[PDB]
Amino acid sequence: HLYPGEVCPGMDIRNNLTRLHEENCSVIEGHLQILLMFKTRPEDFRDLSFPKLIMITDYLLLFRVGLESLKDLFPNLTVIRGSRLFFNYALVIFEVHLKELGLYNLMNITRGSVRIEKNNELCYLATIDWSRILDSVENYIVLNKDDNEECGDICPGNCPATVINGQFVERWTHSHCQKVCPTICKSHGCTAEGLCCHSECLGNCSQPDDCVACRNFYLDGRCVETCPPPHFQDWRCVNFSFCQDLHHKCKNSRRQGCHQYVIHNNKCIPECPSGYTMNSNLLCTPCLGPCPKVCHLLEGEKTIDSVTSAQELRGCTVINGSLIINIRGGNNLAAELEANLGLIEEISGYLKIRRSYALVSLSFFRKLRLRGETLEIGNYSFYALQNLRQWDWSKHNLTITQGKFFHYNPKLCLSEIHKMEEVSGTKGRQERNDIALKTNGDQASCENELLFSYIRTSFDKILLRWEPYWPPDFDLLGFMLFYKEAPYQNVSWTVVDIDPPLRSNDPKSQNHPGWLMRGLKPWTQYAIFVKTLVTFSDERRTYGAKSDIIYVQTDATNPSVPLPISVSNSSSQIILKWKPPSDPNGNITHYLVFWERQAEDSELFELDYCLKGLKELEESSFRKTFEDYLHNVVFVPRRPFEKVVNKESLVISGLRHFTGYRIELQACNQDRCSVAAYVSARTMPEAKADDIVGPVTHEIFENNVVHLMWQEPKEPNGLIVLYEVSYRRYGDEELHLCVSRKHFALERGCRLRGLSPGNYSVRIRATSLAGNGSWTEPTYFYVTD
Amino acid sequence: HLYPGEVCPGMDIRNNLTRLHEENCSVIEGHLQILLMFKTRPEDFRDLSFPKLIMITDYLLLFRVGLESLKDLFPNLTVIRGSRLFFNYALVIFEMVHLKELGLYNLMNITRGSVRIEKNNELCYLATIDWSRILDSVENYIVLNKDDNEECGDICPGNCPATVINGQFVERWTHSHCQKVCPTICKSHGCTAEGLCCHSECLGNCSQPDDCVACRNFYLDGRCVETCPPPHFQDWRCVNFSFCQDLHHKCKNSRRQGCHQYVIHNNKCIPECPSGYTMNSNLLCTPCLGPCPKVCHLLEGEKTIDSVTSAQELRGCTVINGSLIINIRGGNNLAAELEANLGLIEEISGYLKIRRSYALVSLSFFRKLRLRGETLEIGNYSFYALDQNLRQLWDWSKHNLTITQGKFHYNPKLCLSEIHKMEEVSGTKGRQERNDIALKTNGDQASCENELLFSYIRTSFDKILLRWEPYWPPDFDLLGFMLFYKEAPYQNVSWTVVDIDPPLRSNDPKSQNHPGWLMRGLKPWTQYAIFVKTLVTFSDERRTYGAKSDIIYVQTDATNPSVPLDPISVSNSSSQIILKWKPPSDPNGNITHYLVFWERQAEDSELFELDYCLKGLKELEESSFRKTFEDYLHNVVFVPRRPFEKVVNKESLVISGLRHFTGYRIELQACNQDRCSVAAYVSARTMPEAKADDIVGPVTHEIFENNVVHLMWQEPKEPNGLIVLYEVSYRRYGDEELHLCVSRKHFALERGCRLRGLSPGNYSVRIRATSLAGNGSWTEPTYFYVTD
Amino acid sequence: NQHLCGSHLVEALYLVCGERGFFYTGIVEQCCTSICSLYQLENYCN
Amino acid sequence: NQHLCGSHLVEALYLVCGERGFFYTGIVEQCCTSICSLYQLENYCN
Amino acid sequence: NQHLCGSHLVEALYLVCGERGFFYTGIVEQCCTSICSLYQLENYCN
Amino acid sequence: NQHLCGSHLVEALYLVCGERGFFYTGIVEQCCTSICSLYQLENYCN
Repeated sequence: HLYPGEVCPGMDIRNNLTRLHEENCSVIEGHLQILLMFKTRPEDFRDLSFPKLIMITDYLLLFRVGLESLKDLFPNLTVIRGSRLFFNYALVIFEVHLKELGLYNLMNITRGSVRIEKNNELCYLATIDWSRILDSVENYIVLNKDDNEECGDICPGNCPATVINGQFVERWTHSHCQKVCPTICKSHGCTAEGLCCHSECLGNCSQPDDCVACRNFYLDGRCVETCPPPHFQDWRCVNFSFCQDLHHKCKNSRRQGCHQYVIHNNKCIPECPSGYTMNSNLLCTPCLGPCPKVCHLLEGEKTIDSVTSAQELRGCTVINGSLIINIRGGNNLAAELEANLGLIEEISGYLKIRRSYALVSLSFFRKLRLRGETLEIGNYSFYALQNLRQWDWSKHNLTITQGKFFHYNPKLCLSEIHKMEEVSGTKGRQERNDIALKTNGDQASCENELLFSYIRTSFDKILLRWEPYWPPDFDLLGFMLFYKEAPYQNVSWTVVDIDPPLRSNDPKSQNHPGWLMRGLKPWTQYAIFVKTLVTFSDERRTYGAKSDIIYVQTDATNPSVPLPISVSNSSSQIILKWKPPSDPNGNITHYLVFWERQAEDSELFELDYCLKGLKELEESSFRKTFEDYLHNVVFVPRRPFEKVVNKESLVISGLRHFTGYRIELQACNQDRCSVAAYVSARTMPEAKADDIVGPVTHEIFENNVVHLMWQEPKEPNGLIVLYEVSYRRYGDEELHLCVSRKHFALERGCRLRGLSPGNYSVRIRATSLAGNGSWTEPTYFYVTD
Repeated sequence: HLYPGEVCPGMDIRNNLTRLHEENCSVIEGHLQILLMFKTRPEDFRDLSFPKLIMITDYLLLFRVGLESLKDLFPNLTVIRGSRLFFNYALVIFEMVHLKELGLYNLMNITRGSVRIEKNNELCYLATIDWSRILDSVENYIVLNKDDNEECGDICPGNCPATVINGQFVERWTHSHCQKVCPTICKSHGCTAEGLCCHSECLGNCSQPDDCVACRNFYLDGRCVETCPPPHFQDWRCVNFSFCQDLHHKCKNSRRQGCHQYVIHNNKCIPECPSGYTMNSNLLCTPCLGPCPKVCHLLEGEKTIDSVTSAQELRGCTVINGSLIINIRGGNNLAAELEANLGLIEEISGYLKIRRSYALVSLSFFRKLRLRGETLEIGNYSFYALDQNLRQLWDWSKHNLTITQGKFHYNPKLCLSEIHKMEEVSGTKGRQERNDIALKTNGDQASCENELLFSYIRTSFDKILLRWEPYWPPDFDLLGFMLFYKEAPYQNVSWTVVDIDPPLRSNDPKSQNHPGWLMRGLKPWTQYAIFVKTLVTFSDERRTYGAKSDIIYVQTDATNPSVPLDPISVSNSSSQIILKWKPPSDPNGNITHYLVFWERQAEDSELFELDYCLKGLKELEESSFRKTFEDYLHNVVFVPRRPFEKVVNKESLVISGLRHFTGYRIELQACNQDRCSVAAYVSARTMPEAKADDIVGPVTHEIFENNVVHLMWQEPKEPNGLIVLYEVSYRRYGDEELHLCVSRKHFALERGCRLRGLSPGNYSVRIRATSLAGNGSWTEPTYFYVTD
Repeated sequence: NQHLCGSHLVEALYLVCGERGFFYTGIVEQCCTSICSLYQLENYCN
Repeated sequence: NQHLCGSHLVEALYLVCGERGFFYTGIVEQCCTSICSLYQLENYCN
Repeated sequence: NQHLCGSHLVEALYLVCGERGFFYTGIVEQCCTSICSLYQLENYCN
Repeated sequence: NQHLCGSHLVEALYLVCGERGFFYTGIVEQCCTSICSLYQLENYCN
């Protein structure tokens, strides 16, 4: 069987190693608190092992255990279901002696997170990938020994590797690593062959397509989506008899903490919610009238600091006491609060919000509608005492009965506060203490006035003109502008402040403020928004004006030079190659290319080388103060070319075999090109012209002087530099004469003098700029003894 | 006479050019408001002139006048006394659209007040005036004029004097006149064209030296005096008792509003006797026979003390019958005037409020404010502090300030300790709420921690080690220690900022770890100032300041200095030289001595013999999260039941006893410990001597049979070694001159100078030596003959 | 409009009364921080 | 001292009662934000 | 900053007065000397 | 920053352990790799 043991409800190991040993429990049905093991050493904690615990429902908590590793304590634990979290997490290992985590069977943490911290002897934790393990990738792990780089890298082997933060790194023991399953397998798991496990399984399967753990429910001896027997703890099903037996037993046992289980929706849930009634088959039926919840609290006050505190009020509709929201975590944590508290209706006590950084809005109170039975100090039934930004005011009715605080809310605007004051029904019964006096909307003013008239763009300059708006009293310090590149309008901006133009006494003949942001990149797009600054009047607060963010794109110009080589594929055929330029300055319409031929070396054609061997507000306000004093006093009342597009290569044919060729390349983005780009090459020649035309004939004079007769080829890239002549006596070695154009001119052909008497045969070979060609037919000559 | 006219009490020109013309008035006795001249052009305002107004007491005000310049309206105005200011100033020329220039080439001194020319869109030539010799208070708010945009070119008469402003020596206000600078010893008395100081009691200018156009203190009659000895009017002159009593009787007979029934006190015809004396039959103010208050009633029991003119409304007052609000919105602190005007107050019967008081740094000018709550601010409050530079509040001492009834926001520079002490001494203990106490930012940059912090100090030429005792907050909240240190050349205290986390906590206070830091890479010999601070988490109901350390000054140890820069050596005599250099780039400590060497360099060996004779909150929510968690854990898991020499302070020396032309080498070391720098080198070439340049011994001649001539002389080897060559000259009888360039090589070939191939005749030949220095003296001629 | 604030009053008062200019033997608190009326504005110019 | 705040409580509780460790079926608000006493501290360790 | 001179202004004036034209009988001492707003660089075209 | 290596630290250890002496049988991989506090650079002298 896949479940060789029963439940082990609510284990908690504390003080000495005494107790514990309570074995074979594959499922826990509760949490696991092994902590305060103040006196042990790895000798005391090396042989003890519980290899057959596979399923932990709520969380596993360890706090200051002389323990080397958990790889022997829990070698085959796979999933922490995390239905009931500790603070916000399901795996909290906090604060001395250790070797490594182990736990090479753990696969999935359904709901929760991991919070390993302050373990002064812990490393090998950054070498684990949580993407395939944790539902929520946003896992607070700090203040461990791996932070100071005192622990060298060790991995078994050989082991897989993933990419974290753009770095492809291997993924937690000295003998085991992560068991990566295919993405199509999801949480079902995989075998050694990569076969996906059956869908209802969870983490691992003994055999493919049939399970160590169940994804949704267990039933009996298998994994199912939902039990069809006529639900317990969101993970399994039991018969009605067991549920009613527990219900009767715990009320018979009088044990504190039990919930008298009542069947509802074929689930053995603790109690019927607000809307149904408990019971003779104990099926929760809808109430014959209003049935509230009224979840009483400790002294009528509770702190909603995290998920574990919110779960204390799940299903509640009425709070018999007060509530304070004190979330002090970096992660926003918005979804869980909506589920846990969204079903609330009214707070009979007072409400308070303090240091709720994670909150951005306050919408999770989706049904909070109505009391002032209890008041904060100073007789207040509400409170707000650095990231709050948005209730959504609509037909959604929120009114207070009695009571009357908005302080230190930098991201909260004044308009929403005033609208809340109005809709609350507090009109005519509020004082200035109730209204906000501390910084509200310091960076989130959100001016209620809108601001553009004339837009003109250029490749380096952009002109924007917008309608002039004056405050009620002609206070306006000026306009500061923000604009930055927006490649895809997916919106850090530049900051320039401009004083307003001179005031015009006639509104018709006003001067529209304008600006030029010069020196901008051509073809680039940007996002612009502008703002207004006014002097602060405490009793006459004025927001100013705002302009919507707009996106414009610069005009294009000439591109840059492409960044070029040419390689020949055939004797008369060459293939061009180059890379795109550094900056296109706009999508390149076409790459204009030319081809050109370059002459050879004229000197080498004939020459012989045959030799061998507040700062400004007070300044402006002082100016407004004076003019008021003045008026109050002095006014007493009564070459061939081609275009390439989207290709970094080309082929040119019909060229000489070895003569160098020149290519001129232009990059153009309008059909406007760049400056010239040039490149040359030298193709592989042909040996047809390297061979001397016509065989060699011989003539003999009286003085044993030999003259040879052949024709000069002038095809191989022009004049031939020289010839090579070979001759050998009968039965002797070989002799050579290096014949150049100069010697050919002197002797009107190759001539041999001073040779020893005997019989010879002489051959002639041409040598062009390419090299030495084929040899000619031999001819003979004789020298008299 | 120096005063050819009478007073012109309280002139005010308004609307059209009508009125005015009210001439010869040298003194004004009041202010001068010429304003709202909406329709004029320079044609209407060119010929009119009042050249004999010399003395203005309170202030001159011009506001929106078609007027070119004041040089014709007031050509001879010298001093504005400024006893009664307009807002804070005595010369306010505002928004007068049309103008050419200020003029007023006679104005000398503004006693008390300032100048506030502004918003004249056609004004320039104002930055070319020096106010140091003109204005008592150099701190003259002038902005928003045409000269700001540089649309007006520089024009000065001529020729005219020039002073230094902002480190720039610039000329000092018309096209024909400029500032009349007097010697500093003359003070405000003035000077004549010869520079002679005017008589002391004069003011500004004097008709003749040492006897005045205006009087410094008082006028008396036809002269200037320190104080009238006749048995004082408006702080500037004296009159007989008859005139003062005549005014006193007349104004109460005339029933004219604004008069003060003048009563004689201390030989002064002051308006009224102050709090302590009684008015009266010779009307001399005698001390009261009992308590006599002032109780200066105000408009609807509320007044705004915004500037000097508002404060002067309550001078001499001891009791304020209404409320007071302090609303100074000016950059300048303006502390002295408030002490004089309001320091004699005793208690405010109404409420008190302070709002937007930038200029205030402390609140000590209420030197006798001791006691009411008869009127209250909204919310039933008899005190207020609303909104950024207040730093001290009262100086708490035996000085008693207590309130009767009634009950602090936006005070970044006000500490909490002073606020709490004020709350305690006020007698408000046990009758205050949190609204009364400060909830807004107080002491944001001025926390002034009530705890003191150094243990071990170690210094090095580039590193300094500081160690200070560890202080932990009540709950072991401490984010860490951030340090500030910057150079303090004279400890006359912008600092560098480095934040350090605290060391690990020790369970035993005896075995704690003292936090320490090393600021590395510091300049040697330099001194710095250091102060360190502590940062704690903010608890609203448990505010903790942290700890503070006093600023300390240390100076780095010295090292080797740099190479002395630009050394040159110039010889004063043939055997004497004078070296020169200027100090190195960085001394790295006061230089103890400049070590110098001298050395000789050899000549060119090749030139000695070779012949060349050829010619032609982000982290708080991070840390507070970790304190929150551990609280949750414990609350859950703990269930209850070469010769050398040293030069000092001199960039020169003399070296003698050297060769006349041989080059010499100098090695210079700069040292700051008696530890020197690397070598500094320099050479020179002194002027030679011609004694060795002359050939020793005269020239003799010998003649052979083949007309070959041999000359006999001795070789000098003294001039810097071997002589390079000789010069030989010979001339036939009655003919031109001929020369032979004899070198060492030719001398070796012919064993002396020899002449061959010369034409027959009679000759005389002379020989001259030519050393490396040059050609020396010639020798005695000798003759030779060639046979025909 | 009629929100004569700051330098508007000086430029607009001669479009109200200039025959006798302005009476001499406040204004900002009632026609600069709020809206003034022709019933009350002409008093300030006699 | 006796201001057992934060990690001080865990390191000091075994210097108070370790014979039976700590009772199981708050602490910060009364011995971490203030001064605890030996009369009330030993209860938290049974 | 955004200060420029010469060619930069001669094709910058095209942005505001490209089709307007320019007066002909020094812009260097009027506009190159500092930052230029529209009112200063448009003086030659109107 | 204040990061250095080699001779800088070989003369810096004199500041805290000049007269203490140093152990002899790598400081480069322990101290030159990053910013060094007193506890790390004093390990070789104690």
